[PDB]
Amino acid sequence: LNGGITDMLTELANFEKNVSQAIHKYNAYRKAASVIAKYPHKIKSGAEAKKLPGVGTKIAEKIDEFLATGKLRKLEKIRQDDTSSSINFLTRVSGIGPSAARKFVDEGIKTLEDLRKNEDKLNHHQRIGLKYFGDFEKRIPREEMLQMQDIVLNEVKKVDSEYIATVCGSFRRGAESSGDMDVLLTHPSFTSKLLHQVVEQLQKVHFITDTLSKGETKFMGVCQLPSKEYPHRRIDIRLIPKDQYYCGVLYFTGSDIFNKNMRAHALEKGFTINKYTIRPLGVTGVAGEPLPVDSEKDIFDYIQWKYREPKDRS
DNA sequence: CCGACAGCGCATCAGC
DNA sequence: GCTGATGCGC
DNA sequence: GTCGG
Ligand SMILES: [Cl-]
Ligand code: NA
Ligand code: NA
Repeated sequence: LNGGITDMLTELANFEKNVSQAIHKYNAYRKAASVIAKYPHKIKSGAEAKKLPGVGTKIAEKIDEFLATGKLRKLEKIRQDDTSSSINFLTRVSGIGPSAARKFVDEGIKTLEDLRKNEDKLNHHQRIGLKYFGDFEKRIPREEMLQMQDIVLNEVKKVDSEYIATVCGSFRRGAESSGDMDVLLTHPSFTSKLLHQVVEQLQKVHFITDTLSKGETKFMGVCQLPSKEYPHRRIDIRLIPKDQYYCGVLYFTGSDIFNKNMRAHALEKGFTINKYTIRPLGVTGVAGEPLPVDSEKDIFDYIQWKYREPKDRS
């Protein structure tokens, strides 16, 4: 219906984020692109789109130019600009943000090949990002996600049967494909080397292949199913305290729209929902001590809601 | 008119 | 050497 | 860039 418009807005969004370094303009374009994508009519004018929440004067004007000419002069110029397009492209490498991309392009390093012959200028993360550039941009079919879950749940329980691990994100919502694997981890001995032992076992059975970052609570790395040959995949593992675990599962399961609606409804019922804890608000707005949570349902019961299945959380 | 627009873990830099 | 800021991803 | 106090 409006794919030409949403691609335009998405392309504008990236350039604001990657080149202009205007993160708020980036989100504004994405928000507009998103609301337009859910609009069930073929937009005929900018004024029509202006009615939608997140679409203001400037975007309405851009849509008018797009509907009348089939293009955007501003975009056409940006696409042909060597500096801007190179900066924009380099940010696709995990570990290279707008700042690093700008530095590289300043030094004549503009392509994937330029990065390869300039390894000395790349940090550890960026080298991993360069190494698996293609693989990281691939989606992960649910069948592989299931096999990945099998390995993670098996090895985690092997380290200690008292661990609790949940694969969250879109996979838990029942998506047929995922961008990465997000694992939440907890243990009864952890409340408000547990993570290391789990990471160590997973790289012992050669599931985890690389490490982007690793601390006491958060691991970010690369993994691969055993074998053609499966592409390397992004995997994160978070160690969360037991009393904050199910607030974490709720949050990291999503979706974003669902979390917003649930947080808003929580306010009207007199509660505030964090990624960590759920707390009651006093008459003056003073938040009290965190409420005891032992499951996802408890959060819904606190704010008088029927437990929503992850499958229905859009 | 003009401030909010999420916030945090980890890696690594800038200053001392 | 340490502390705080910055970049990055999410 | 858009919304809203
Ligand atoms: Cl809190
Ligand atoms: Na609007
Ligand atoms: Na990047």
